[PDB]
Amino acid sequence: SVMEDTLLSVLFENYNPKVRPSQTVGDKVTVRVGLTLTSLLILNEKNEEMTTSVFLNLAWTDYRLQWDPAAYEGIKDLSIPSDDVWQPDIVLMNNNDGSFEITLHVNVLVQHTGAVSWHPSAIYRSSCTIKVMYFPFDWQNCTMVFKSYTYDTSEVILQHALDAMINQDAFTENGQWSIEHKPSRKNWRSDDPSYEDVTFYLIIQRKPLFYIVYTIVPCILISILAILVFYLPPDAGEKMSLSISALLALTVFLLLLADKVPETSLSVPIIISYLMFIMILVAFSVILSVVVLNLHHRSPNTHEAVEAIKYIAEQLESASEFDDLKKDWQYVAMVADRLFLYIFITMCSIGTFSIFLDASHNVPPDNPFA
Amino acid sequence: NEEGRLIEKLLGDYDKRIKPAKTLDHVIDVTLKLTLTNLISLNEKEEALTTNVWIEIQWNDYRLSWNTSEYEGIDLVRIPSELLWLPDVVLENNVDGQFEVAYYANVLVYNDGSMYWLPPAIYRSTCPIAVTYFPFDWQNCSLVFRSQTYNAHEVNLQLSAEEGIDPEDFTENGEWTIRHRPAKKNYNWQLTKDDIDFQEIIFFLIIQRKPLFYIINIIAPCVLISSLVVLVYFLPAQAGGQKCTLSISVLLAQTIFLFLIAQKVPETSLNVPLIGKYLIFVMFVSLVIVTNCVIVLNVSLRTPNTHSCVEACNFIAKSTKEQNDSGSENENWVLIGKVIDKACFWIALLLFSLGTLAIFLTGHLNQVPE
Amino acid sequence: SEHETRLVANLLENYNKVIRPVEHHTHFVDITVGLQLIQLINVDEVNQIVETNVRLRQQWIDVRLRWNPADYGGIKKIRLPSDDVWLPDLVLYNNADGDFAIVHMTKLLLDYTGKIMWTPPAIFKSYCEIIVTHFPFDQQNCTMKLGIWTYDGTKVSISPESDRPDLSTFMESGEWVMKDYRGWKHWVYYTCCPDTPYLDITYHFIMQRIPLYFVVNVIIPCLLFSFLTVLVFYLPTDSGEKMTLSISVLLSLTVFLLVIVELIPSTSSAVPLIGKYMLFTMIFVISSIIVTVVVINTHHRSPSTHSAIEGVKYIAEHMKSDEESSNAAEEWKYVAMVIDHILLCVFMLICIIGTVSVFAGRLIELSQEG
Amino acid sequence: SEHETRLVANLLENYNKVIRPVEHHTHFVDITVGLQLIQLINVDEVNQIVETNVRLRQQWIDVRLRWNPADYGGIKKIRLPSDDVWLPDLVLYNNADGDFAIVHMTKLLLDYTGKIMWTPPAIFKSYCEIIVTHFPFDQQNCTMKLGIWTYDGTKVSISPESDRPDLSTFMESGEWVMKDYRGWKHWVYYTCCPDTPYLDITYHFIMQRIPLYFVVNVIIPCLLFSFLTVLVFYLPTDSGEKMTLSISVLLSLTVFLLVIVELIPSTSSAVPLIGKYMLFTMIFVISSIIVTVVVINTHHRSPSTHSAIEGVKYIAEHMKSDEESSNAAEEWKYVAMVIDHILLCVFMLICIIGTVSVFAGRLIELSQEG
Amino acid sequence: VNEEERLINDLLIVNKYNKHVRPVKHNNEVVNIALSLTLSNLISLKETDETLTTNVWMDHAWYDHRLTWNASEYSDISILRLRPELIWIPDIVLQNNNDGQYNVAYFCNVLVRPNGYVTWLPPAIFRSSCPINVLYFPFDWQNCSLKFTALNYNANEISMDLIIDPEAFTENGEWEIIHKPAKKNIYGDKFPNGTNYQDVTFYLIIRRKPLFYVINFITPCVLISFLAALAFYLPAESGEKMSTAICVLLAQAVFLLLTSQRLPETALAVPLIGKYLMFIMSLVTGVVVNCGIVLNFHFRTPSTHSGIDSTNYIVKQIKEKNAYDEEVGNWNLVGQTIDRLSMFIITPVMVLGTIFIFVMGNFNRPPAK
Repeated sequence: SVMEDTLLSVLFENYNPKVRPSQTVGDKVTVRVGLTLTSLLILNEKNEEMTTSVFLNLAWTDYRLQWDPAAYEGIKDLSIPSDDVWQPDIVLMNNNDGSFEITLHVNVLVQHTGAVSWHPSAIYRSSCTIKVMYFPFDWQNCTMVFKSYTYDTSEVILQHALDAMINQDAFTENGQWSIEHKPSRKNWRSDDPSYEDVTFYLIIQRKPLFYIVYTIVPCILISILAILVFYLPPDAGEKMSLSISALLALTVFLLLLADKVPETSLSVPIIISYLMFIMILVAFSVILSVVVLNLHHRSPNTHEAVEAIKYIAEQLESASEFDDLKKDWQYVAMVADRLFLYIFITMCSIGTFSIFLDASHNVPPDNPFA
Repeated sequence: NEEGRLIEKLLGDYDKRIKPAKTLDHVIDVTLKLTLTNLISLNEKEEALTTNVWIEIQWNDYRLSWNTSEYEGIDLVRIPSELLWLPDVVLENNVDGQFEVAYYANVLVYNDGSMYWLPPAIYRSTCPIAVTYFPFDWQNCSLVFRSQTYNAHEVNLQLSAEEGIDPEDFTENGEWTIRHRPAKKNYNWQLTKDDIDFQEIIFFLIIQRKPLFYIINIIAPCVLISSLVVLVYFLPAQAGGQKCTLSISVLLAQTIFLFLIAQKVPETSLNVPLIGKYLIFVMFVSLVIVTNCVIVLNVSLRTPNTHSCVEACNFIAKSTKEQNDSGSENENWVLIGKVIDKACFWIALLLFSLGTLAIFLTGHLNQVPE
Repeated sequence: SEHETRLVANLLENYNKVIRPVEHHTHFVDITVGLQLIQLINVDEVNQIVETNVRLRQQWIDVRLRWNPADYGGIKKIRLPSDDVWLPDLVLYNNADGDFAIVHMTKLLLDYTGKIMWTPPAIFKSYCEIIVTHFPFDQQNCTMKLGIWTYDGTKVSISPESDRPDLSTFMESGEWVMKDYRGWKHWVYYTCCPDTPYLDITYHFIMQRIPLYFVVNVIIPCLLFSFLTVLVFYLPTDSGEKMTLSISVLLSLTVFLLVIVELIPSTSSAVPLIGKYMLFTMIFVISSIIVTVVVINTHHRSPSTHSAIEGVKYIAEHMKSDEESSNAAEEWKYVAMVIDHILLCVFMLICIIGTVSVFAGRLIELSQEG
Repeated sequence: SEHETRLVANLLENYNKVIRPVEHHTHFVDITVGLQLIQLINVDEVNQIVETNVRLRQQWIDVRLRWNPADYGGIKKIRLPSDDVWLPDLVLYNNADGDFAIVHMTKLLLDYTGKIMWTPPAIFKSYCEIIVTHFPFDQQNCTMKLGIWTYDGTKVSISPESDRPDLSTFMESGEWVMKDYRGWKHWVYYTCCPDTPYLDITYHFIMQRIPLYFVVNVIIPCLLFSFLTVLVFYLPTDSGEKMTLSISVLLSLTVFLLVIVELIPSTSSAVPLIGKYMLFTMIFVISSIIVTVVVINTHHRSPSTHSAIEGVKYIAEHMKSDEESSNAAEEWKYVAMVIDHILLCVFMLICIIGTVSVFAGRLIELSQEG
Repeated sequence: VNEEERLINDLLIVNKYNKHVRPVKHNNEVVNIALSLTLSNLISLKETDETLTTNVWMDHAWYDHRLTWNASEYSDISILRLRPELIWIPDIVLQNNNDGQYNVAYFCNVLVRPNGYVTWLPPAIFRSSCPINVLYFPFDWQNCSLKFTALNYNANEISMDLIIDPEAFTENGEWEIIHKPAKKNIYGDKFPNGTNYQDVTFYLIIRRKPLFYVINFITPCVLISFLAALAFYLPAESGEKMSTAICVLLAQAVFLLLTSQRLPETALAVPLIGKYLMFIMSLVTGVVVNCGIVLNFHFRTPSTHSGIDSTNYIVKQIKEKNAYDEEVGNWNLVGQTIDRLSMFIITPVMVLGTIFIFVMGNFNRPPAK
């Protein structure tokens, strides 16, 4: 009773819905912003698009809602729909690639002397620079800048919790990636009067090892038929034609591979590294098989009286066997041996190279997890 | 000039949902017209389209002719949507999607009570293009639209030219073309047996298409293909013995290519419309290509195999010579190529005929509807 | 005039729309519902989705709408805005995949008595069985039940009105054809609860599907592939000298149909059918494989066809006689006789299992055709 | 205090939001537009659609917003939210594919005098020419008009604000690159009506396309194929032993060219490149075609290649000699003298066609690069 | 009329009743709220990303003490309707599966009992991120956990107490529903200094995998394998089909490669385990290897891969001489090795082929354990 109807009344009589919990132009209302992440569902590492979900915990004080006996001293804590406070119509300078879901228009926790607690989980369409640099083992970092899209920091100050909180705090276990750390730094670019956005850093690490495995098999298994086509010459010289069949076959195979590679990066591309040199490794088996094909080509051919008849017989046979013996002199196997071992150098050299680069790529550019 | 009082006077009596109908037995005079401006999606196989239509809306309601303070002030007024009779438009046969930006827009109230309004609308519809619209003779797109709310005994729509156009702003990036747009103003009585006519707006659109890009992708390959098979056909007379199988390699290659085509453009017609006439010449000129093609191997299949002590022994050896000769003789009576050579000219003129039958007829199915 | 203001004002005050015209503890609210289907713009047999239009003919009564010379007297039948009506949350039980569209903001039929109807040109997306047994020749009847959503019998009741076919306005551009369409009513009380539950209209769509496009191309490559198989068998007789050639065409053949089955899975899972069907193709074609298995295995089935001066004349003709009986050996294996049994052995067996394929295929359509 | 409540309330009461600050019958409401694309998110040259960042600077004056010491004296310039404001129905003429995003419920600033700015952070959906002339090396100028949508130069007028580049915030992630962009003002009066119509801002986007990755993959299998066809020339003249062997390649390679066709037309369909680009491939690719067919038909062009005891000796020797003849005949068939001709015949052809292909390539690259 | 006008004026739902005020008899323990979960349908499953779109009947109950009516409300009709804005509605949040706001399970018609007890239960088309993990593929196919409850209120403003999942499991799913337990609870946490919001915890333990991919996929293996199997039987019956035998490698090779290509495609659409994916590609490689083996083994060997008297002696010389050549080749033939090859092909196929379904079983036995 104690002026309850009265209080109750006066409050709703004088209280202003559309007003800011501050008095004039000054230090403003110090709103607390801090989100406990739920998990993340889709990383479009290719366009640098980020759809995650977290809690929008906001909290500041409404010294305009401090109650009295019944709602203050009666029930120190009571729930009341928002819709009555300035809400950070927050957009993300890079990210905020789309609207809020479970972000605004939801109830809030209002304390006795005016404290306000609003904890809503939400899904948000963002876009961070995971750029086409989300695959190097050295990976990269990003700028996630949150802030309102009609308000300018003049009638409120934004403030954070931790900066180490981490993003693996609610990292998706469903992620083909992994994370090292999440930096959180408060910002106010001076290119705009409006103090604004906060930059949040993603020192992301995404190592999904699954198909590069059977990709290796081509390179090496194709090599099987490759070393084979380079081995088949002094193995079965008649490989002559069958050889060409091999490369038709070998080339179509690698071209189909050419088919799956562009359409697969089509959703998760970054630096060429792997492709850069396998591209070379490609060109390598490609041309090596084709010049060996020219190795194959280079051969212009390969690619008394009684006794007289006898004598005429003696000369017939012998005469042309030298001729076909000439073909021997012409297609001997010197080259095959020499370049099948130049094949030895080439393929085992260029092989242990990307082997190496790849080797160097996973270990060397790994520690910049920062 | 009573400016305030007048506004306040009518608004007193101002009636929303009531039509400016003098009385109830002669309806109101409603004017409408549409200027196409965007034909956004042509999915003819399903007979649907999306267009930005200028919904020219006009009618009469002197319920607000004004005085010196509003009529005379300016013979022109722009008053909000929700403030006068509004035709909830839709295309009987087409509009399959509620109008977008076609309503809730500023209307126009001159001074005598003339009302003009014209919102732009992107919406979905379903015109003809029913197993036809892909010819050279075109199916006239007939869209009739009217208010879907009341029926002509209270409402009456007007129109204008039924002779003059859809190509007024027909899109230049369309894979088609328009040649005429007729439009009639009419009463309501359909196949379904509905009475009390609510007048509507008929939209004829007989348009052309077929600006083939795929044509010569189809025309040069087939000639290359025909020649390839005619290679198969004449190449044998030129080709060595190791060519029978040579020819085969081509059949394999020839149809690998073939059904791959059969898979390529069939896809084409499913994502877009469809029609069988042009379809008939291809697959059957194609099946004949295949026919005489396998016929060829069955042709390079046909034939049986082409697919004193001194003298006693001189006697018998002179026999292996004549003996084997009888054998090589076999080859003779078997491979005297009357059928093959002639098979070249067989397919040749047959080629000319299949071609003439087809391109001559393609000449016709472009020339009757020309 | 005629109690002008007194009549419309009184009507608004003591009139309510949230309420339903409940009349004592009995038959519920007499709801009359029906399907008036005149267009089926889009449907997918695969996902069993249907976006069609059916004017929701509703019919029921509310005495409160009865009037005297001051509303009935005004103009017999008057049409009131739907708002005043308690609109049921009707919905497609195992369907309802989409909102009904165009029902809101519409006209309502009122009578001097009270009779009322409102047929809304409702268009919506549906969801009913088609399963893999949707498109056979023997059809399936999509069970479509419709009735009040969240209201139980104790408050509202609906009932059929008339029988009307599904083909009354069925899509002539459909990839299917109808046979019959029946709709009977019922009330469903459940063993769960002792209560008397909602009423509903159950439609059953009986119609056979499948255009013949997929059909023409399944069997063409089959007969054509049976031509090369037929060649497969005939060649060793007319050109066994190309057994290897045969090999090439099996790599050809095999890849082609292995690729044919690729199409199947895409198309089949892209357009639904009862698996029992592909079973036909399965063994029939594994039959060409099982048979080429044996036949070319059998084709390659054979070991390798897959004075003193008087003296040497004798060492010599000896040289020749040894080899001659030897060449007789390789021909001793390619007897050119079993080759004719294999094509005839299988020609009959393919003419028979083909006729077997032909059998259930035609038997099933001597069932469908019906 | 200072007429505190009397201040604030008075203002609310006599002020109609919807009223447009019309000042006598003249100047119309002078309102200026000023678009600053902060950045672009994504574009589809094929479908000519772009999602862009726009801060719309909208200016106008409402002499009704001027104040004295009780509004301006309170705090010079202040923040008043939109709502109360008459928002010009801004619209991109031949564009406009989407609603302005974040135009709604934002705020504006009122000066001690009245002048107001409305500059809400937009990003929206656009629609500009690209025509099949945008992907050129010679680009096309995206014609984009902006201006007042439903109001005339007599009711209102949209004017420009300044010059600024489009590459000022052009997307570095675009598959295209900018040349320049300018925008000048205009007033559109139509010969239709004798009246003075709306004003407009016309954008001109001059940018040239094609990211370079594409460049490398495609021209290299061409010089690739060039060498195989190059080998197609040298392989035969230096070794006619694997003519059929190359039969293989001809199959493997045009099919390679065939499958490259699926890939790049979808590119073609993925990105609109001026068709005259297509002819490059046309004759180029097709000469691979005409050359083969002749080269390989010619490759193919060759008939079959692609005392008494003493007398015994002479009847026998005579046998060896005329077959001696015969051998030379078929070799008199496949000569190595003109295969050399075709080698330089066409290699000059290829260096001609090639250098001719390089011609227009180089030529308009002499125009584009500028 | 029995005080009806007056009484609903007494309740005035919106005006007299505090709809923005939840009748929890003021600050105390809580309003006894109860949630009931019944899945009406499961339309889509995404095993790979642990996401599910499913329909639920959001059966809700709580007593509205200000809702109790009198004669012309209560007894006039011991049951009546009242919209959401005129009925207190729990703010049920799908705790770990509402990362996709609830549809038409929102502000819907509710059921008004006579003595305040109210009943609101409409349909929920929802999306969830259920505990798939890369362990939702072994045969147990995990247990999908979900919690439902009134999000906003705590343990002194709300108490929610507590149906099979296969009750409306979708029959067009590529999986199988084995069980679905239901038990409510309440729980505070470390950072919170008080207990609150009670919830409906419903675990769904399911299983899935086709008996169809097995069909057309192993099918080609025994068919293909017989080719490679015959491959070694065929080197005997006629190894002379050198080039043509070579053709088949190209051909059995291109077949092999894209077969594996279709594999990841469906793979990405499905998070496949490492255990199974290897047996597939391991064994096709087994043939791939032996195709390469086929290569060499098929082309592996170096070669197999007195005057008148004077003259004819010349020939007997040329005779014998190239007879040495002729034979230098059969030296290479290596034919008494033939059977052992295809015998030691049989043995291994048996070894590995068995090793797989041997392993098939050694893991087929323990789950059935």
